[PDB]
This record gives sequence, structure tokens and C-alpha cells, in this order.
Amino acid sequence: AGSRLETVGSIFSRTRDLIRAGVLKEKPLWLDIYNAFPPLREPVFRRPRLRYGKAKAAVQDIFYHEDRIRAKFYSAYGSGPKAFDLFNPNFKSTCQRFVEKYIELQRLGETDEEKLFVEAGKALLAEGVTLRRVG
Amino acid sequence: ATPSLRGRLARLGNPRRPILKPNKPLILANHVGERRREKGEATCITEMSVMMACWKQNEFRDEACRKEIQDFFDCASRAEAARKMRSIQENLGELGSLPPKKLNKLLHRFPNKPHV
Amino acid sequence: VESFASMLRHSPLTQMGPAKNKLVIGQIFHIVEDDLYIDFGGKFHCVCKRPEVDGEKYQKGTRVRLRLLDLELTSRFLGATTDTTILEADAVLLGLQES
Amino acid sequence: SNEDLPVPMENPYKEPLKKCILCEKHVDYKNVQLLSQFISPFTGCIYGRHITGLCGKKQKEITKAIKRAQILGFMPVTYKDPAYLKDPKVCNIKYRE
RNA sequence: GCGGUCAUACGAUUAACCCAAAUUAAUAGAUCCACGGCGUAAAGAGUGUUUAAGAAAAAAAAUCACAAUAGAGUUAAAUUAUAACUAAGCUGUAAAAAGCCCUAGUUAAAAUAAAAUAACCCACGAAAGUGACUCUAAUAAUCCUGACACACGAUAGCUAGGACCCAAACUGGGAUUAGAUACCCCACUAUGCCUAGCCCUAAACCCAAAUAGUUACAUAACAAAACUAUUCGCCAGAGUA
RNA sequence: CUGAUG
Ligand SMILES: [Mg+2]
Ligand SMILES: [Mg+2]
Ligand SMILES: [Mg+2]
Ligand SMILES: [Mg+2]
Ligand SMILES: [Mg+2]
Ligand SMILES: [Mg+2]
Ligand SMILES: [Mg+2]
Ligand SMILES: [Mg+2]
Ligand SMILES: [Mg+2]
Ligand SMILES: [Mg+2]
Ligand SMILES: [Mg+2]
Ligand SMILES: [Mg+2]
Ligand SMILES: [Mg+2]
Ligand SMILES: [Mg+2]
Ligand SMILES: [Mg+2]
Ligand SMILES: [Mg+2]
Ligand SMILES: [Mg+2]
Ligand SMILES: [Mg+2]
Ligand SMILES: [Mg+2]
Ligand SMILES: [Mg+2]
Ligand SMILES: [Mg+2]
Ligand SMILES: [Mg+2]
Ligand SMILES: [Mg+2]
Ligand SMILES: [Mg+2]
Ligand SMILES: [Mg+2]
Ligand SMILES: [Mg+2]
Ligand SMILES: [Zn+2]
Repeated sequence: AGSRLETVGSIFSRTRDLIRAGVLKEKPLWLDIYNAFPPLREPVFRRPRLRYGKAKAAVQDIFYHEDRIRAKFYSAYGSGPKAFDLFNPNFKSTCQRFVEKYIELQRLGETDEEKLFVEAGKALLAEGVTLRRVG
Repeated sequence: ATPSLRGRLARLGNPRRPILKPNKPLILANHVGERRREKGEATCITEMSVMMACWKQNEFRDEACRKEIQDFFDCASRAEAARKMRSIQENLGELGSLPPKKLNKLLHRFPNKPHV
Repeated sequence: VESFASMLRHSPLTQMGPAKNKLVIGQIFHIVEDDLYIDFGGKFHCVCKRPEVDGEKYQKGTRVRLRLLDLELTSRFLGATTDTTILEADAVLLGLQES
Repeated sequence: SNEDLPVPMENPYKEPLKKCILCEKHVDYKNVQLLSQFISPFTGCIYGRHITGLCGKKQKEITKAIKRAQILGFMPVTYKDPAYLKDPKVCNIKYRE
């Protein structure tokens, strides 16, 4: 018939050995496909033990240097007037234009944080965006 | 807010004396307790007081004062109508409170996961 | 070829940062008798209530404005190895594509 | 070789921590007007954390100052001084519904 | 464990099985307990320090609000000894009875005992233990484990002196029961209170030993998930105990 | 309120 065992291993590891033993005298059609293109991980059963102690997950947080600049704009003026449009792939927000102006002014050899921060807000008035400083 | 729970129970990692001694394991069940015969209060008490005031003043006769007899019947009819209509309106809607018969089905949709 | 690392940095979700009080635009995709499932576009769809002003102007496919509060309501309780996800989002109605 | 990889940095959007009403303040045992804003006007029970909302430091010092002022003769125990009844309500408890 | 008219288990017969000039029965023997455990089955000893003794196998540190403890001073609520007005009732249980009518309420009131809310706080101390206020002294180790030695060790018990509002072992009454030397009600004592000196016991339980760590293999059951390296003290069926 | 045993 077959092997209804789960914790021993994978379906391939349970069918190939059975066919080698000679009980299953008919080869499944998917076995040739599995031998031709095996997956990256063998589907072995693994029990999700809970993580105790000082151990922590191996995932690393996502943070960029642009976030350190966006924090300044979000603490100074808050949310921009032009609402975000999550459907447009190339949508550029007010804070995105601000951090672009910031990183552009950084190349001019400006090391003062105030010089890099207020000049971008003053230059955005040339493009003509409206800023609402939260006080 | 919710009281603190760190350093309360008796565990191997807790170095001090356990503070809380739970009778049963502090696991949030997937069904709430059924309300013990939720009751209600009477009605038209103020309308009955001013009605019996006529009886006590005019020596128990209805031909003397009449509006205190008609408003009492109107309050009784309105209470009788609200006892029947709201008994279905509040069970169809969920703006305010709700019986546990729906809280249980709401919790079973998103139950707690003790294992895994 | 543009890999994933470059296309993720230029995502509007990355530019938005935290989801606390952000003005976004969402297109309604389903209509109930009184509730509105508005998909702001990030992960989930927020459920809002139909206001009394221009409540008839809200139809299937209309774009509206929202102030995003939370992206996905998840929290932990007693004896829960994982969180209890609401499979929704938190947002309020301000306008309907003021333009 | 990619330059758009996330960098292991701190959280820039980390909001400041919530402060208690007396955070970075100087509590005393003689300001009866200050200590009365945390006791019940009808009985004199000292309100707890769930009603006041004070962080771990000032909560105990307020209680110590109240207990000192109730024995030294600064503030009555069985009730609240009615002269300090017109003080602004700081607690989060509502009696008259 | 089998023996109440169906005994393959008793006594006899037949038959069969296993040894064999040996077969059974009894007693001695060899071997067999733990390089395994100590939360619920026997087991982490009530706590700390220290001698002897043992590994210091790679690097790090010592100490902060809050009720440790020991002395001295103090009292906010209630209660009471005591006086004054009022009433014949007060306390008492599911219902009563007994007891007190030098009783009961209000206004004042020392001495003693204890220390509402804060406390949904979790700190201090080695443990027991500690949270009404203030003052003085002070809470070891440039920090491993380690006794039968040393020093502590809640309530309860003893001795001497003092205190006694209140609660109460015991005792005397009143209920209920067939009986109640008990649960229910009243009165009262030792005692609980302070100093000095003993006694050194607990479900002294967090039933989980200390020192530095891990989330690797891995659910007897339940319970607080499974474990490492050095140790200390215990565990050989149960009752007898 | 109370109600013992097989
Ligand atoms: Mg239990
Ligand atoms: Mg239960
Ligand atoms: Mg026979
Ligand atoms: Mg025989
Ligand atoms: Mg053994
Ligand atoms: Mg045992
Ligand atoms: Mg022990
Ligand atoms: Mg012992
Ligand atoms: Mg003393
Ligand atoms: Mg007094
Ligand atoms: Mg009598
Ligand atoms: Mg006296
Ligand atoms: Mg006290
Ligand atoms: Mg300690
Ligand atoms: Mg020390
Ligand atoms: Mg030592
Ligand atoms: Mg006495
Ligand atoms: Mg007495
Ligand atoms: Mg007696
Ligand atoms: Mg004694
Ligand atoms: Mg003792
Ligand atoms: Mg104890
Ligand atoms: Mg033991
Ligand atoms: Mg099972
Ligand atoms: Mg030891
Ligand atoms: Mg024995
Ligand atoms: Zn504070």
C-alpha cells in the first residue's frame, strides 16, 4: 500500500526506499519529476520547539541612513500634505523629496546638521510645496 | 491597565519567592462565562406615583383627576411595546452589550494557541 | 538587472516609515449596508463606517482619503505562543479624493 | 557589493518614553495642596497606580509623604482638607455618574 | 491461585512430556542493588559562615529608590476604665435560649494591643521574617562548592518580673441531636503584649541544592519544558517506624 | 436546622 508515517522524513525518502525494497511495484508519476528537479530543502518533518533562554531570532531589522533623515522631517513637520499613493510604483513623497534634497546638499561639503536640515526646507519652497511645521 | 506578571509565578528561572499562586493555569479560555440571569428594572414608577397621588388627595376617585390615569396607561403601553420590540432589536444588533452566545462564537473564530 | 535590495529601498512603504498618523489614499473594493472595506494598499483592508455627509457618494471603486493608525492589529495574551492577528487594519475616514 | 542593503543601526523613529505627572519634579511632605490631589475627598483613601498614573519612582514617595504628613499634623486622615477641594482634578476616577 | 456435582490445578486410571542410574524436596552456594535517581513514587537535608577537602579548564564583576535588622522617641481610626442626657431594653442566631438589665445611644476620655486605603506595588534580609511615623547604628567577602564546628531559626511551650483594650486553649452555661464532653451563642483563663533566660519544632513547600552556562538531541503522565561541567547531603519494597 | 450504619 504505502507509508503513512510523518515524523520519519520526507515523502521522497519514504517512497524511494520502499520502491528499492520492492513492495510498491508501481512507480508514481511525480517521482521522476522529483528526481529531475528536487527542491532546495528536503521536506522532512521538524517539530517547532519553542526558543528559551537568551537565544534570539536570526532575523535582522531593516533600517537605512535615509530613515535617520526621515525621522527629522517626521518630528519637525509630521505627515506631508501630499498623501501617499501606495498604488504608484514610482510615487515620490514629500519626505522622499526632502531626504533627496538632504543627500544632495550633503555632497556640497556641508557638515552642520542645521545647515543640512533648514536649507532643504528653504529650497523646497522653490519647487513650491507647502510645509506645516508642528509646534 | 493589566497588572504586571513578571516575577509572580513559581518557575525555575525565578530567583525570588513566587508572589502569585494561581488556582488554575492562567490561560485565556476560548469561551466566556455565561451571564447569571441578566435582569432589568421596573418601569413607570414616576408615572404611578403621580397617579396614586390623585387617589391619596381626592380620596380615591378617578373622576377627579384623569390625565394622571391616562399617562400611566400610555407609559404601560410603551413599556409593553419596548419589552417585545427591543427583545429582538438588541439581539439582532451589537451596538452595546451582547449575550455570551455570540461572545463564544466570536472567540472561537480567533482562539488562543496554547501549543506550537 | 534590478534585484530585490534596490527595489525595496525605493518602496513608498519604506519612505512612509512608521504607520502612525499617515495620510494615505485607498480605493474601496467591497460595499456593505453600513461598513466600507477600504484597501489603502499596504497589506490589509481597513473597515470604516459610512458618515452622514455624502454617504451616498461612496460606491464600489471610489478612492478616499485615510489617516492610517496601525498597519495590522496584532497583540499577545496569556498563554499565546504567537499573537492574535485581526487580519485587518486601523484607519479613519477624512475625505474622498479631494481634488 | 550592493549599496542599498539595510545597515545595523538604531531605530530613528523611537518615540520618547512617557513621563509621570511628577517626572523630574520635587515632591515634599509639606505641600498639603499637592498631596491632597491624590486622596479621596469623601474618605481619604490613597489612589493607586491604576487611578493616578505615576511611574515607579514618585508613586512610593507620594505615599511616604502622605503618611508623614498624616502623622506630623499637616494633613487630615479621615477626609481631605476642604480648602484644597478647588484644586484641579488630576486623578482618573469619576464618582457621580 | 485452584477446591459449591462439567476439578485438564485435589486422590486414582489412561495418555503425554522432560531427565535418567538417576529424579525430586530442603539448605547452602556463584551471579544478581546504584557510574541509576532526589517536584508529584525512597531522596535537595530549616538558613548562613567556616576547617579538612576538591575543579578554579576562554573571557567578564563588585554598590544603589521601596517593608533587612538592632536601639530611642511618637500616635491616626476603633475599642475600653471613667462622667453627663435619654429609653427599658442590649448583645445574641436560619429560629431561639442563655447572659447582661452597674444595660444601650450621643458628647468628652487616659493606659494597653494592633498597625485601614496606599499594595493592580514585589523591595529588603542567609532563612524564618518585615510594609503607622521619625532619629542613630547598619545590611560581609576584588564575591566557587564545602560539615557532625560556630551562629541564627515563625507560631506554639517553659521560668522570673511587668502589662492586659481585644481575641481565646481549657472551663461553666444555652441551643441541635438517640447521644454531641463539636461545628452555633454568652462569660472567662492560660496565651497572644514588653525585658531577661531557655526550648530549636513546621506542608521551615517554591515539596524543584549551590556555583557558571545552553535552546543542541529531545513530550512515561501531570505539574514549573528539556539539559550541561565541579561539588556537597540523602535514596536499597511496604507496614512494623 | 439536622439526618448514623450496610
Ligand atoms: Mg493548585
Ligand atoms: Mg477552570
Ligand atoms: Mg467432576
Ligand atoms: Mg492431578
Ligand atoms: Mg534501583
Ligand atoms: Mg517525597
Ligand atoms: Mg532546600
Ligand atoms: Mg526536618
Ligand atoms: Mg526590643
Ligand atoms: Mg487616640
Ligand atoms: Mg432570657
Ligand atoms: Mg486600663
Ligand atoms: Mg496601621
Ligand atoms: Mg533575597
Ligand atoms: Mg553584600
Ligand atoms: Mg563557603
Ligand atoms: Mg490574662
Ligand atoms: Mg472577651
Ligand atoms: Mg460548654
Ligand atoms: Mg510566648
Ligand atoms: Mg524559636
Ligand atoms: Mg514558611
Ligand atoms: Mg522535602
Ligand atoms: Mg496521553
Ligand atoms: Mg549545598
Ligand atoms: Mg523497611
Ligand atoms: Zn516619573
